[PDB]
This record gives sequence, C-alpha cells and structure tokens, in this order.
Amino acid sequence: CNPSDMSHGYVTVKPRVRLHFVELGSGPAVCLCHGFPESWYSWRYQIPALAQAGYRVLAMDMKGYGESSAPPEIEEYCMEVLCKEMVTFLDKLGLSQAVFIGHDWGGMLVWYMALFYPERVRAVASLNTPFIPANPNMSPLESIKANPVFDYQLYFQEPGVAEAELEQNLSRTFKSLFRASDESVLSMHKVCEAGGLFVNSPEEPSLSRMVTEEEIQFYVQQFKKSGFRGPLNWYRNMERNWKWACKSLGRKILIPALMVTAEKDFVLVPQMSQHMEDWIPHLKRGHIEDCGHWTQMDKPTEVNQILIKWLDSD
Amino acid sequence: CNPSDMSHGYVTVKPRVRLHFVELGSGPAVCLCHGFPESWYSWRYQIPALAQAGYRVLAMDMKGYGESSAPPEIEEYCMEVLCKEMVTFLDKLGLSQAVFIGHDWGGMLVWYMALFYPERVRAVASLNTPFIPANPNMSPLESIKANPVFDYQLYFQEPGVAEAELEQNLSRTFKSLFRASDESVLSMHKVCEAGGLFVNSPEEPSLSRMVTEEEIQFYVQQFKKSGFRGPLNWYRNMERNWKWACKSLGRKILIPALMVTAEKDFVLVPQMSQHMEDWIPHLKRGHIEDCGHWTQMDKPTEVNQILIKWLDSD
Ligand SMILES: N#Cc1ccc(C(=O)N[C@H]2C[C@@H]2c2ccccc2)cc1
Ligand SMILES: N#Cc1ccc(C(=O)N[C@H]2C[C@@H]2c2ccccc2)cc1
Repeated sequence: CNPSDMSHGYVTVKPRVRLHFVELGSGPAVCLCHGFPESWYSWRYQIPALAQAGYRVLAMDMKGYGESSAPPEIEEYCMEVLCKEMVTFLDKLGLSQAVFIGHDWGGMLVWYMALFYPERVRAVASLNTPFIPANPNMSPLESIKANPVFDYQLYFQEPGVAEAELEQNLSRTFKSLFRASDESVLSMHKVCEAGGLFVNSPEEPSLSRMVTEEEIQFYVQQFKKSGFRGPLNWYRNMERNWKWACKSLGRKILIPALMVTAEKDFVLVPQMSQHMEDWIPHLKRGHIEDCGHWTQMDKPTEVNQILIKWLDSD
Repeated sequence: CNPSDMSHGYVTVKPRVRLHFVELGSGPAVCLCHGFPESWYSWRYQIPALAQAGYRVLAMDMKGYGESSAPPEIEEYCMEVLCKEMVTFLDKLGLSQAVFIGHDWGGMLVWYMALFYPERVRAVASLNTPFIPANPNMSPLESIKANPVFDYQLYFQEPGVAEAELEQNLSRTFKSLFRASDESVLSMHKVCEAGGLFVNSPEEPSLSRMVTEEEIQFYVQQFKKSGFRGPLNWYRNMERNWKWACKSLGRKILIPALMVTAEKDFVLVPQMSQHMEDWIPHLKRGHIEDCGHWTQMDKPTEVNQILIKWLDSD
C-alpha cells in the first residue's frame, strides 16, 4: 500500500484537535478504527477490498496517532471525549450515520459509539474486542487482580515510563510487537517487576512473516511525530471510562452487530466474548483460526471475507 | 461557510501536484469545478444544499488555486493535462464515476471531461460556459480577433503583465470583479489599448450587494499563497487546447448533460450555447434571469433549484 496513492482527509473537531483519515471508494460510509499502537495503515488490506466491495472507506488515524492531533493530557483520551469527537467528525463530513468497524482499542470505541450514539452508527463490528456491560461492583483496577493477563496495563499507567521504553528504538518496538502468535517474543504475566516490556527480548528481532521491512518502517515514521504518550493515554482513563459505561448499562445495542474472534489472541481471548448474545441476541460472529492479536495483518483474506459478507447482509 | 467546519481532502495526482477539495455529504459523488479567478468557496451556497439533497459533494480548488498546487509553467494548465489529472483524482479516491459540474473555466473542463472521459463522468452540467466543437479551419486566436468582447484575453497572454495588476491590491481586485451586472465597473470590450483592466475603474470600489467584506477577504487570503500566475495560465493554452479538441474527430457527448445560461453574463453570453443540441442530443437546459457572470453568488437559490432538480432526474 502506497500512502501517496491515497486521498488524505482532515477534519478539525475542536480548536486543538484534528483527525486525519484516508478515504477510498464510493457507497455507504464505513469508518475503520485501529487499536494500540497502530495506524490507519493497519487496515491496508481491508481498505481496497471494502472499496471494491462497494463501500466508501474512511480509515482513521485515531486521536494520538499519525497525522491526527496528539495533545499530551490524559483526560483528552477518555472514551466519552473520544466518542464525542467521532460524532463531530461525522457532522463535519455531513454523514448522518456510518458503519463502524474497530479493532483492539478501536473496537472498544465502536461499542461505546453504538451504545451512546446509536443514531449515528448504522451497524457495528469489532475485531478481538468484546462488549461487556459495566460491572457496578468491581473497578477496572480490581479486574487486573482477578485477571492477571492485563498486568502490562499497570505498567502503562505511569506517564513517561512506557513512553521512554517504546520510543527508545521504534524499529525494535514494532518488530517485537507485530508478530504471529507462534513468533511471539513477549510474555504477559508480570511486566513492571520484570523492569519493562522488552527487557528479555532480542535487541535485533527478526522480521515476522506478517510484515515486510517497508511496512515496519512506515509505522516507525508515523510514530516519530508524537511518539507513544497519546497512544498510551488510551489506557489511562479506566475509572472515567467505567463511570461513563455505568451511565448506560440499562440500554441495549439494537443495531446490527458483528463480533470477530481470533483463536490465538492471548490478550483479547475469544472466550472473553462468550456471553455477548445475552445482551445482543441478534449478534453475528466470525472466528479466525491460527490468528494472533494483529488480526488484519495476520489473516487479511479471512478478515476481508468476514467483513464483506456481514456488510452485504446484516 | 465556515472553512474550519469543513472536511478538507488532498490527493497527489503527480509527484509534485496535489489537488485540495472540500467534502460534504453522502450519496453519489458530485465534483464541483470553479472558474477564473475563483475558489472551492465560490460553491459555498451549493455545497450544503447539494449535500442536504442526498449528494456527496467534492468542491475543488482547481490546479493553480487555493491549497492546490500551482506550478508556474504555462503548459501545466492546458486542458489535456488538467483533464488527465482529474481522472487520476477519481482513481486515487476510488471513484468509478462522478457527476461533474463546472462554471466558467471549470465549465470548459467538465465539457472536455465528458467528451474525452465519458466513462468517468456520470453526468455533466455547466454554468455559463457552452460547449462548441473545435473548428478545424479557424484558430482560437483568429476567433478572439473576430469577437471584440474577448480583448481582455489578449491582455492575459503575456506572462507577468496581468499578474502584476491583479496582485497589486487583492481586495480591490476581488471587489472590482465580484459584482452584479448592473454594478459593473470594468471595461471588458477594450483592455489592452488602455494599458490595464482596472485603469479607469475606482481605486476604492464599493462592496457589491452580492458579497460581504468577510467573503471578499477569504478570496484575498487564498490568493496570497500562489497569486495569479497559475489562474492566468488557464488562458495561455489556446492553440494546444484547440489541437486536443480536434482529436475528438467530431465525436458526440452521449451522457446526460445540462447547460445553464445566465441572462446578464456579457462574456459567456446565452446565445453562445444556442446550437449545442447538435453535438449533445439529450441536452437539458436551465436559464437564470437577472444573473451576471458570478452565477453561484448572484443567484444561489436558482442555481441550487436547477442543479438539484437535474441531479434527481438525470
Ligand atoms: N477493552 C479493552 C482493551 C483494548 C486493548 C487492550 C490492549 O492492551 N491491547 C493489546 C495489544 C496491545 C499491547 C499490549 C502489550 C504490549 C503492546 C501492545 C486491552 C484491553
Ligand atoms: N472557454 C472559455 C472561457 C472561460 C472563461 C472565460 C473568462 O474570461 N471568464 C471571465 C470571468 C473571467 C474574468 C475575465 C476578465 C477579468 C476577470 C475575470 C472566457 C472563456
């Protein structure tokens, strides 16, 4: 995928903040929302496929990333603020609605969009990220003690720490992260007592089967502008996000919905989604075998097929 | 229009040539192409109305203007090059077809788009500018010599001359130009003899009833970036344009088409369009009474009515 061959759009959603996106195709608007720590470019395989399938694709740089604004303040990346900005995005583009498709943190965003702004969301799809109604009893910090696979999230809390490690060597960062599950050089059991995320992983990791050197270098260039502060801030609003989700928990998602699970995502595990039909009875599903966290990159053909089928039906 | 309330798009059509556009709405793509010496902003009254009517509007800064590239070479602004660029624009955006609507020089462009690239043009509409097939006998230079109302065109030929006069005082330039026909302060009949287009006209023109100070100052700010060289270059390719037009070999335009005439446009007079049905069988027509050259600004309600009716039927 060549960026200069793409149409680049820019929408100021408030004085300090503009969102960049890439746009391809004609037809119903489909807004793609990437996760951490990614880019509009993580959708490179879906963009032309969806456009060819008859859709107008808007692939975002989410707030904090690429050519979009990345203010430093933690509170600029709470879900409530992020969602209101996506609604302003649609307004300024003159879109009454769009289909929203998200992955990872972008998947959490699209569920909140469907929940609090159903009038603006035609249909909702998430890759890897389940939708669980807020639990009125437990805080999100309490859920890390119950579920220890999210211990790296505690490491991500302290401003400056994860940033310094992830920005030290961008090429090594992206090569370490973007790998098939069987190629993985990272463990999520205890990270901050271990000293850091990369402490015991190769200084010059090999290039994963999933990615070329050229694709890795694109991410490198992108993260040179703002680095990891904005992206990491997405993790630093757990209590605010929890309190906002609580303001909804009575109401239901009534729009068409798709939950796509990845067999080998060891952080956002397929089973984390098991009882979603209890609160979304009309929920459709996709499941991808031999697929790690980096779904769109790991199994693009399978992602394309699942999304196009669902888009063309419900 | 508030420009910062708009989505701004950018497409690289050649390594060093970028086209800027404003985008609003969902539905079939409608590409608006302004004239001399104007802006995407000349479509300000049409953009929201067309979007509200169910269309996805892409209002261009044409090559040489605003935030689009403005290379200095005369040859970069021949109709053949400008048209091929607009096809590349469509390619990069992933648009198989768009409706093209032009005014003035943008009107000439959309006629050539419909003529040489009908497969990319869903339907074509021109404000003021007729389509008359190239005459293989008479040169464009000989035709300017016949009708004395195009003397300003000769004055526009030598590079540097008209630029220095139009750039001298941008505010006076736009206030002198953008006026209703009954308000006009300019000698279009004879310009080159006098030594100036504004030589006789008021040093401090009043504000036409058509425009506010705020609107005039927008054009002033746009023309600060690249000035008048690019815009004037559109006029400096008469022989090349004629040679390209002859390559059509008397082929017809077979797609849906609309010709809108303006009663009080004294440069692009309604009679200049009178025999157009002979080379465009199906041609539909609109006509606006009490309308001077600056059609979109002069009679925006009538323009909107005419265009929406035509779009919805054809
Ligand atoms: N709701 C929700 C939600 C969304 C996203 C994540 C998340 O953390 N994603 C993982 C892949 C990224 C990661 C982890 C560790 C190092 C580098 C990247 C956790 C919870
Ligand atoms: N085909 C064709 C074609 C297109 C455009 C024109 C043209 O000249 N437009 C006029 C309005 C602009 C103008 C003229 C003089 C001073 C300032 C602006 C003439 C022929």
